[PDB]
Amino acid sequence: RLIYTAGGYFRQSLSYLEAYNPSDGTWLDLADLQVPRSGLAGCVVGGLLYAVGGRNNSPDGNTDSSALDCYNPMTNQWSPCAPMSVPRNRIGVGVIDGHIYAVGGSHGCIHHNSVERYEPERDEWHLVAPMLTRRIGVGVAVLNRLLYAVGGFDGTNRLNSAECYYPERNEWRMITAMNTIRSGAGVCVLHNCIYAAGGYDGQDQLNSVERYDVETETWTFVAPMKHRRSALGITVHQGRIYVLGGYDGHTFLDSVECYDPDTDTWSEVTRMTSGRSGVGVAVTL
Amino acid sequence: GRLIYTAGGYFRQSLSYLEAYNPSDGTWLDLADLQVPRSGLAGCVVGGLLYAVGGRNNSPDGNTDSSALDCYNPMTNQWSPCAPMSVPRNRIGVGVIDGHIYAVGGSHGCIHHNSVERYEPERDEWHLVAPMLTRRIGVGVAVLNRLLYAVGGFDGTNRLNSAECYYPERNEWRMITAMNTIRSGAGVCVLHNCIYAAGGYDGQDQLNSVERYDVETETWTFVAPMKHRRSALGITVHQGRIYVLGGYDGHTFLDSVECYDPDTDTWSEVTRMTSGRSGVGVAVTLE
Amino acid sequence: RLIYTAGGYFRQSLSYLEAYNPSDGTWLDLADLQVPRSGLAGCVVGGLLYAVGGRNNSPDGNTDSSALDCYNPMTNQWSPCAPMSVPRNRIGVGVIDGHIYAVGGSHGCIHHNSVERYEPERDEWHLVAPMLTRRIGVGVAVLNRLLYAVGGFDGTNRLNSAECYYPERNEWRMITAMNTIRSGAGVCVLHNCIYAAGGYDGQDQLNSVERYDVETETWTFVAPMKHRRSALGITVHQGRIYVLGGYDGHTFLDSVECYDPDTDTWSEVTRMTSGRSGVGVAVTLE
Ligand SMILES: Cc1cccc2c1CCN(C(=O)[C@@H]1CCCC[C@@H]1C(=O)O)[C@@H]2CN1Cc2ccccc2C1=O
Ligand SMILES: Cc1cccc2c1CCN(C(=O)[C@@H]1CCCC[C@@H]1C(=O)O)[C@@H]2CN1Cc2ccccc2C1=O
Ligand SMILES: Cc1cccc2c1CCN(C(=O)[C@@H]1CCCC[C@@H]1C(=O)O)[C@@H]2CN1Cc2ccccc2C1=O
Repeated sequence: RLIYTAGGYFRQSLSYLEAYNPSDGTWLDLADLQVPRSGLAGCVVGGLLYAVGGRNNSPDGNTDSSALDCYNPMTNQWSPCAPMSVPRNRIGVGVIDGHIYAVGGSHGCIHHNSVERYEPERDEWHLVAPMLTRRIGVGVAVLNRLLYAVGGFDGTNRLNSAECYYPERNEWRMITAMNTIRSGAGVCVLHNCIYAAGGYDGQDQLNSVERYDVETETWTFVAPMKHRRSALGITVHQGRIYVLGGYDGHTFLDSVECYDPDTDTWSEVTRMTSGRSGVGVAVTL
Repeated sequence: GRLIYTAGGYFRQSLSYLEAYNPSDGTWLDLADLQVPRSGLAGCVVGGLLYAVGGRNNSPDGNTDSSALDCYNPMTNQWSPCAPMSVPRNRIGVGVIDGHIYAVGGSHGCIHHNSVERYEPERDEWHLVAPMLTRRIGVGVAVLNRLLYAVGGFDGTNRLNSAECYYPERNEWRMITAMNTIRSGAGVCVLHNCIYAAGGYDGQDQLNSVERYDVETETWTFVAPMKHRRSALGITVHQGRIYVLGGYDGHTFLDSVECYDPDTDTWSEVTRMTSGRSGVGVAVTLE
Repeated sequence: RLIYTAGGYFRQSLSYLEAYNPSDGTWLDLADLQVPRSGLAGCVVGGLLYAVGGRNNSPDGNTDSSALDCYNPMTNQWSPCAPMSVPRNRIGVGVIDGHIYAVGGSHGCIHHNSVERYEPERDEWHLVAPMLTRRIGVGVAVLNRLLYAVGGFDGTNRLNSAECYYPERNEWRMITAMNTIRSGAGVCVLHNCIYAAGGYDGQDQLNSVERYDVETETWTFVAPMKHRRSALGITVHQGRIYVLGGYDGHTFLDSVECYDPDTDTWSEVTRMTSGRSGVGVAVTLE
């Protein structure tokens, strides 16, 4: 119903937790984070907003986060949960059967191919076999109960490659690579298709968008975004993809574009309270 | 067929060496050198003639990317110039379908080509076909089932594990399953119905790992790795065995020549070149 | 008022500084550049001529320039200023509120979309919002206190596109693309319209000229130049466009054509002392 936006970066790492209502286009100002982070990811399981990974880029120094904080909408309080095995900045996340998968990310110079799964019942993190490629700024999506790691950065090369995880087999397999090289792109699922919007190809921030159809196994371009952006928040709400903020190789966007798959067009539906990049977003339900 | 050729290469400067290895007796033939020394060129045999395509002449006095096509006749021991390509293509990939030589990718100065063009020996003419989905230099090319596969490479910024397939009749490219490892300047060939990708450079380390693509299952599978790490390696197949020649291992220029037996799944150093080099154009006499 | 021409190329990068007086048709031989340069841009601020960016082709080495040099007409002397953040060969520049905007250009294989502003009173460069497209061989024009970047080459494609900068907002927005693809075209402003003369479309050097009406948002061809040319110097003096030199594929032009917008006709008013391409041109203001 509503769309969260947690953390981000603008001159320093942010603690902003806000919520956008697309029903009437209003910004709800909620409780600020325990610790300011950028590069963190957001997901919602059991009506609880989880803030996974990230990095506190402050004037005093930099610290990559292994912290999992939780926010119940009613109680309006951040409650620290069990931390991950390793810090994960520039993290991507997905969920299968109410279990939060923490994919890739970075801890300083360490670029992760490792993946670990959180159980909200037990408050425990367990590792679930590494990816074929090390991926930071990775985009994660789940379709037909299979988790996809899309694009990212392996420490040297930006990636167009994607790979599919199978929970029942506990196994990774490489799929068809994207047309465009994308690190820090917005990845989500809409109408049985894996969308990949924006990102960074190694030299330019992108506004191009493409989607993977599971039946054909083919990546196809769609209408591009208005503004170029990497490190953008992304989510789906009532059959429409929303993208929030990001970095354009200079400044930090407050723009919020909305994709309509029927007409194949984007439109700037709103603006955030302030410009920021590296936010983590998730729809309420 | 008979002779495994090695053309050009690099050691301190671009080389013009044409040498032929007879794998039956293990002898080396010192043939007529190239008119222009090059590295990053590709080799292929059409009819009964060896073709040297593209590359770069890296000399102390300057660098020049080559658009040249030269044809060697074994009977006369002479190089004859052919019609040049539309653009220079250093670190080029080449494959042969229906007696036509396909020039794939490569670089010209700052330009990294996704373009592809086809040579007709009958007419001595180059013609551009549909370009690749990705710009690739140091790309591996493999011909299988009358389709042209472009594997790995470097787009100017990023090294690639990605691979795509061309359909000559439809004149279009389609993206296939990416490799397990990122490979720039790898040795790519075809051994009974499987596209191999040996060695290469992942952006940090020089690779000795080898993986092969099964067209029907659409999956890459690792096989026995090479003894020595190498990128920019020449490659060919002779009597059901892959031969890899020379390359760059991060500091030295290899003279080593390893041979893969697919039955035993093992590599073995069958011979060594007269001098160590990288970026050679390699081909073999046909069946 | 004098039409300056600095640097250029003929067999190698040139260091010439000459000034054309359009009233009597005389050429002045001024103090040469301290370093020879081609692909540079000229502009005048506060009665001082500035030479920005470019490349010195010896050869070799071939050095792309990040240098800013200030020519003082009262002393006939060049003085070095603070250098740009990066080298910019085939640069475009424009002036807004006494500040020099360095737009695009190349440093080797790097094709810049970055833009930086110079403050003469401080002798400092500062990075502003980068362009939406990377552009080398780009033409720059200033109209209604907005900076327009037109044409060029992004590293892959030769551009017919153009974009407008908004100093107060600090952002770029894409405008209507040109009718013709142009890199190394002469871009200037005359009677509230952006002109784009000559250049290279990927196949041929152009003599066609088109102008952009900002309100209608449409490009319209005008009378073409007599001679085809790319990498041409351009300026506007007293209601008339002047194009200087250039490259046509074979020769290096010494021709100087003059456009009269009332009659819509070009005419060769003078020659340069020697044929050249990639010159930086500017005029004494007012
Ligand atoms: C999730 C993600 C994927 C890919 C890139 C980034 C992010 C998060 C934000 N981020 C970051 O680099 C994080 C914010 C800026 C401080 C460093 C921090 C990081 O991840 O190291 C970059 C984007 N960039 C690059 C950059 C360069 C200079 C200034 C700002 C930015 C920016 O936002
Ligand atoms: C076909 C191909 C694919 C991938 C890489 C290379 C080649 C050809 C040779 N090549 C090259 O870079 C060519 C040889 C060395 C001069 C440059 C030349 C080139 O293509 O620019 C590099 C390999 N490397 C990298 C390197 C660095 C330092 C010294 C040697 C080498 C080397 O062999
Ligand atoms: C400002 C500008 C915009 C667009 C193209 C060029 C310039 C400056 C001169 N320039 C250049 O290429 C510069 C002069 C020639 C040496 C290279 C130099 C450069 O910037 O690369 C080219 C045009 N060319 C191409 C060419 C090829 C051969 C000989 C001369 C020319 C020429 O004038």
